[PDB]
Amino acid sequence: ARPSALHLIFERCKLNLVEFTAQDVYQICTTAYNMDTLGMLQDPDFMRGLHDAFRRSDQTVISPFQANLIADTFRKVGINSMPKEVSVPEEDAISPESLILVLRNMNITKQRDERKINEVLKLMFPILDEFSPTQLSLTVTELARLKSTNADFVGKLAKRIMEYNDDLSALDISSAAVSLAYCPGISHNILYRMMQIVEERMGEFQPEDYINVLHALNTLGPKFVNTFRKIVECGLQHVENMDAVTLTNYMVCFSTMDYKQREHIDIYADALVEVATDLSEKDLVMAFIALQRLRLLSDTMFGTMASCVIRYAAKMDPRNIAPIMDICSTVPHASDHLMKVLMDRAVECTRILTANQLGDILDILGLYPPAREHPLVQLFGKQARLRLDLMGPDALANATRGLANLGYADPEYYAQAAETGFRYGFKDWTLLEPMLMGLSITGQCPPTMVRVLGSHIAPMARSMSLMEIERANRYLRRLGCEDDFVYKAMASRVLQFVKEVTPEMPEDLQVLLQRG
Amino acid sequence: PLPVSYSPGSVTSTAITAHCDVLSECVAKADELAVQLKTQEGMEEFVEELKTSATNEMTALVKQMQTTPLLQRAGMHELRRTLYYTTSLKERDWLEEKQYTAAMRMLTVEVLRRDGDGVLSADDVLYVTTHVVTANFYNRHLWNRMEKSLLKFSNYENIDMSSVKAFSTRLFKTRRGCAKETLDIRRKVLLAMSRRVGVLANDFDLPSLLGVLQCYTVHDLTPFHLEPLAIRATNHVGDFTPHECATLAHVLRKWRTMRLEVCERLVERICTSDQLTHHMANAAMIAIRTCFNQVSDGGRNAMNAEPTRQKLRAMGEQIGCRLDEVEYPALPVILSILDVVVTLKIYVPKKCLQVIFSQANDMVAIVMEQKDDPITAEEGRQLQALLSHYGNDLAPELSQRMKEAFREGVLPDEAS
Amino acid sequence: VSHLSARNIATEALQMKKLHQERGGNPMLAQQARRVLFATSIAGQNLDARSVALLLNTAVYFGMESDAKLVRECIDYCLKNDKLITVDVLPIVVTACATLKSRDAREVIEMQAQKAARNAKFLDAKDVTNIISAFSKTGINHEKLFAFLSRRVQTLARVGEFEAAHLVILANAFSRLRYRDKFLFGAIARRAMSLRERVTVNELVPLIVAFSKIGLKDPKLSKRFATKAMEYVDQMNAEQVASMFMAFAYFGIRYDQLFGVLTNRAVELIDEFNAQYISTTLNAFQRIGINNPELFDNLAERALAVVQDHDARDISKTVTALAHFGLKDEELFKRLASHAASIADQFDAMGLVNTAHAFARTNFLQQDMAVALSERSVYVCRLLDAGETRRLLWALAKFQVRDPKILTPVFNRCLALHYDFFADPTGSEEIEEIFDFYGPNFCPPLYQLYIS
Amino acid sequence: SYVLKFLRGQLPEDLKDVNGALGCLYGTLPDVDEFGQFVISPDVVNSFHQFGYVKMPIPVLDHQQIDKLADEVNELANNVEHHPKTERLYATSLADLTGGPLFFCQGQWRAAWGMHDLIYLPTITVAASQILNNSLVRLWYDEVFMKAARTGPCVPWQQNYARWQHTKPVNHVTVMIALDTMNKDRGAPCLVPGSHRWREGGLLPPVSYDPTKDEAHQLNTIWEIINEEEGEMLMDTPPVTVDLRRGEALLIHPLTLFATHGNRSLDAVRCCFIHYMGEKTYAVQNGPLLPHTTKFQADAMIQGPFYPVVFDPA
RNA sequence: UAAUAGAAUAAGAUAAG
RNA sequence: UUUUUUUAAAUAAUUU
Repeated sequence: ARPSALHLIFERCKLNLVEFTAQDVYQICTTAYNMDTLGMLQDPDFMRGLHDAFRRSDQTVISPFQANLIADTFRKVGINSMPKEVSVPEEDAISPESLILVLRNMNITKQRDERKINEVLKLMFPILDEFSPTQLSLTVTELARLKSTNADFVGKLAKRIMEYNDDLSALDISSAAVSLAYCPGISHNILYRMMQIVEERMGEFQPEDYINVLHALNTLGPKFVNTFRKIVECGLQHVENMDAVTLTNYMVCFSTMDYKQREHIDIYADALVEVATDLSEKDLVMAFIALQRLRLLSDTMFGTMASCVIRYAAKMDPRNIAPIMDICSTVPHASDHLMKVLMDRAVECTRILTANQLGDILDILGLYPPAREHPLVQLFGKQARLRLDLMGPDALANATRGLANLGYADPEYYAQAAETGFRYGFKDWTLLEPMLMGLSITGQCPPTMVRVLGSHIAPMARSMSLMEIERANRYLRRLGCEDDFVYKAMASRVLQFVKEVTPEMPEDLQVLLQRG
Repeated sequence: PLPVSYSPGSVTSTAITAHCDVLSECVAKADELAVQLKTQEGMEEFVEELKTSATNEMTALVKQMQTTPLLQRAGMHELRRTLYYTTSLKERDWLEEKQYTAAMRMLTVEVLRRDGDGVLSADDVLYVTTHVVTANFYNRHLWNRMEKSLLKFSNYENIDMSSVKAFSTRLFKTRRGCAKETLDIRRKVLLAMSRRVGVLANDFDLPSLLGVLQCYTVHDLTPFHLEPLAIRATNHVGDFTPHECATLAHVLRKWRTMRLEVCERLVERICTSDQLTHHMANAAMIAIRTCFNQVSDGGRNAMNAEPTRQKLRAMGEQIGCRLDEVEYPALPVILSILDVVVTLKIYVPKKCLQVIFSQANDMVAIVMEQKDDPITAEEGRQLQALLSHYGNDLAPELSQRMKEAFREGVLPDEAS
Repeated sequence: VSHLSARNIATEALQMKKLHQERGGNPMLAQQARRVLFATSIAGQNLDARSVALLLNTAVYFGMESDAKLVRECIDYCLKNDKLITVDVLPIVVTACATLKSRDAREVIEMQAQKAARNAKFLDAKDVTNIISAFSKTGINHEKLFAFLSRRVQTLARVGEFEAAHLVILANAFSRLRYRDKFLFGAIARRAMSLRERVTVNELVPLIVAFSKIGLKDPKLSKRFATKAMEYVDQMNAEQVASMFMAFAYFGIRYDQLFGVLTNRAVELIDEFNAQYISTTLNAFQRIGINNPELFDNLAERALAVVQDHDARDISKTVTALAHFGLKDEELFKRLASHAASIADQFDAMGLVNTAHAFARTNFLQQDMAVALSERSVYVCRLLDAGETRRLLWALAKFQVRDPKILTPVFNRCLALHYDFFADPTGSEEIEEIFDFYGPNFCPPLYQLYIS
Repeated sequence: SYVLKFLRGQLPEDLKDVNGALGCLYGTLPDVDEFGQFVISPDVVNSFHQFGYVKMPIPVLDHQQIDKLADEVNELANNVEHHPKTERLYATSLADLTGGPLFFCQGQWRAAWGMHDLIYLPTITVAASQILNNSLVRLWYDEVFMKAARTGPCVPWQQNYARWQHTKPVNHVTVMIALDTMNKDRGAPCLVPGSHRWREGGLLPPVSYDPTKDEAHQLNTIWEIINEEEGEMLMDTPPVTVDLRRGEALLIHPLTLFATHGNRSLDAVRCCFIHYMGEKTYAVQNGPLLPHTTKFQADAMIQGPFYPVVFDPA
């Protein structure tokens, strides 16, 4: 209920009869977000008028995040709003602060523009000597976030920052290190000198400094393993009381650098699994992958981590179903309960999985015994038949192999998969084989299809080994290939190893030697 | 009688003729003063008074075009010259933005109205397109109509030579900084009259033949219809100035017409010059390299191939001996000339090499010292390798300078 | 659908587009996709370049013009962030911007053309065909880019790195651009040779059509195509037989031993021919010039049954072909004239004049058709050639049309092109007919130009 | 013909050829036995027949649909990147390529989505059928008005049928929809109650329009076309301004005196007029009723692709 | 007063100069 | 099946 004064104020706001500045709009939006007694967000005709006032106002007076917050509170109510792009300063307006403000607005409001970034860099080149030590780090961070390709300017900024080592603090050093590590084209000399700087002041580091340094080392790669060494020893005296996410980053770094000292890896993993219950979904997934890649998943290890991942398995992200399915395989441990809920979750989100994720899930579930007696095989067969148009050669191979291994019988899907794979030729035998496995289930195909399949097979027979020769011969005889060239090529390949028709030679091989 | 409304593009004379004559005389006096200079302040005073007179005349014309139905009653040649003057006075900075837009909007409206009737001849479409796109005035319907009408090649079959040359020159001069969206339609102007140029191949003069060829090649166009146009030039070398021979070499190289027999004449004509420059030397080196790669060691004349390589090498020596007179503006010219010399095993006297390596030293020193002002790291590595190959005794300063440039890291990378 | 992120919206829109264009044009999917895309915005969310390109392409594919909000947002993204459009998503953006004809679309197309020209040496088998097809959609004249792409295609084809689908896409894209390169097409034909059995009937006919359209004037490969297709006639569909007729009418060389088999196969499938196939076969026989009444009778009898299926293009081509051969079918001509009068506004610039001239050449006058096409003629005068204007004027005079509102546009057009109007010898007779009806009173300046 | 593979999903050049309505705003039209939900109360019809106009009780469009429809208007007056299918309009204020403080567009239902959908909206079409004695409803044409901020002019007193003299019977209705909140200071309608039964259902003489003058005189020109008795009923019931919300619609009789106020707010104001006619509507002359349209002859029943049937109570 | 990121994927006829 | 690729090029002419 709006009394007369409130009703008239609301009407004046609705009719665009009040000249609102950016500050007043920000105050009104903050009041609406804080207290909902007046129901400001429940009046579309009032919020639309406030948005109309927002568009026709001078937004440069407020900070970039204030405009972003106004845009966010307009989006939440249902209004499509975007803060105006700031213009590049001109003539006397070029100052370091004004040029940093353009990058900050581009960051916060998500209005990235390569042309204005280049213009700002060209304007900032001559006056780079007026920057304070903090503004240089702010510029490095802003350019790192915007994914700029001007690595030369970032290298200049890094050199100027590193000239001021004494002034900078540990947090600034870590932020500069990670921002430099994120930029792709930085010369390795600057990275080496920055890592040398990071190597000293090692004990001054805080947990956030450790996280930033670990992120930088993960991005850089194995070439900086020595620096990572100085991390691990420095972390050896604080491992017993350390944050879970820091330990996850440690394990990821151990996996990336291919660390050789196993004692430290075991110590860090044993300390991690104590507090592994405090990890989020993404951190737990990354820790689970890292523990697998380091050959450290013992019975207690896998049991403890699976007990933690079952909690998130109920509402797992589609991007996380396939990894834990991969970790569940290749290990000799019982994971029936985990795989049941994972398969159920994959069933639930079958209509949003991409082609690659669906193919991956089918590939892992291909050889799983309890996956055959599930609705997932049929549902994924229909979904794959729908998504064959969006599948690349790798997705085609994965999905077809997974469906063939699961006993899924559908001649139309296999024929469509073969036709789709005929559009772009099979580079490898591993890509071509799933089509043969799928088509051999029914045992019949048009003569044109087997003729094209033989045309694809015959060149590939000059490198396949004896087991692959036997499998290819089995599939070719199942499909009913009458071409002589392919059998001649396969028999020629066989002769290389055997060189002769051994009496013990498998009866199937003698028929091949006759070149049927 | 039918109420036809077709007036010749190039009788039915309105006051627009008088206004355009006044503008023409004012522009003529201004250009005559411009020639006369070669009293700057008094000159600019007269230029200012003429500019004020022209601005008043154009304001009167715009007011008359707005208030009265003059465009409908006007002819068509007057419309063409009105468009010409409206676009030209803007480049001369004699008109403001508001008045220029107001004058051009009604010109486009009247042009579209006449297009709807169909009285737009095959020449007026080209004229309006060339004088609208080069001025970079955008109208969606006008641009789409002109672009769709430029695909009827049967209309553009009997265009006059003067019209072709004027349009080609207008498109060529303003190519340097033209907007990207204006590029494609520009090409559609050139290809519409490509056959008229091709049949007019034996009618152009030598200076304008190269102009047409450069206008077409600078718009990344090498139509087959202009194939005789190049051939005549190949058969008419020796009437070109030595500077023109470099651009002729580049054009012939881009037209797949560059063979061994023309290369000898072209390089000889280049060497007839009084003093070489970077352009002639670079073009000669590129031509020598191109003709060097066209010989097959196992073809029909495989036995004859090595003598041809020796002839190419000797005529490359002819140019290489005169490599100290020129002045290299940028490093890529040096890195191309030296690459050609090394690849073809061309012998170069030590004096020319010393001059060449001395020139680059000042440039790399500028890049290193100034550091404020684009020699990438790969170019510096190539220069170092070249200097090491020829010997470091030639330029002992450049070796230490370039080695310290690598150690410091001044030269950026190609990725950046 | 509210719970779906824009990255999922792009994927589902691509899925809908793929199902729509290939697996039948179901209007259910078209309207569902249009409704979904009409309420989407790239605002306040970080998106990949591929997602934005897919959204733009799927929006533009479904009839969404340049005034749309999503189209404007996608076009703006591409301009601001250009380097983010790698060679993987360049063809998507070019295909989306092909039909869009605006300033921003022109700028984007030019920038991507320059990008593809710079990176023509680094593409692989997929990228070259995708880029050349996307640029074949748009109308551009960057010869240098096409030459670079052709050099890359030849380099990749030397090592045998193209499938039949790649070959047909490349041939169609290069023939669409009218880029006549003898060596590029020779390499494509030799790649088809080397592929051998991997080129089926469905993938061989479009290759022959693309090779015929470019017009290389090479009799060495036309004979080879005829020999290779002579074994596949028994498998060919009616739509493939019509395309075969059209392609070997384009080639211009007479192969009786192939045309006989094609005629027998067309007679076998006479019940499956639509109006489009009949029109294509008749136009092909007109172009090649053979006069075969036996097939023509069956084609006319079939076309009499699918009159209501005839399009303006089909009506124009069928009537022109029947008029050229001097075939008299009063019932078919009456039905076609009534149908053309029904859909007179669908005629383009060439179709209207062709239909009018074909109807006027034969002694067949119908007021229903004549009034409709004469009234429609006003909107196409501005898009006609001098010879086409002469033909239209003669046909209009044969209809005895005197309305000034119709005659003024055509007389203006023929006055603006008077030199080419009076320089065509083959139409001279038509001229002395046109002025025999109208007389010197109508449009005096044209009469004075005719006298001189 | 053969629609190229990348052109299979496109739409006709002009949206007149689109038989039916696209699903963009409200999805698809309901089934034949599902059109009874949008019926209006008989008191609304009685109020329309008594006052000469009526405001429908419920807003016809959701706020998101109004936002999209206003975006269509904003893109129909670009003046920089001119609208595609601009040639598919009967008239435009930007034909001079300059525009002004008032933007008016006609026949926009053939140019943009949503506007083509708005014609087939059941909520207004069922009410128009009820107003037209339960007959077939045919679109007459569309109109879009957009008045700029602080300078938008006002349209003086006028009668709609005074512009439709080439149609023989009075069998028309106007539906005006506010795409923005309106008031006496920004484009509100000003109608004269009971003005459709003054001159025995006749047409008042046209008013004198002198631009570049204050709004008060423009709205005070009423006292020059009325007679003494009409002066008396104007004294008894003065003109009344109707305040409209972001989606509220208003039915207006063709013979009702009607004007629109000026715009004195800080933002532009938009509105959409849609004219509907019944089945038994004829022409009076030989020729087209609208620019570049199908031409009729004598008393020919008005039908064709340019006047689609949007509702049929059978 | 307000800042955290994951995916790598190919459809194919315009009555020409 | 063996054709060919790698410049910063800027000199036309006009009353439109």
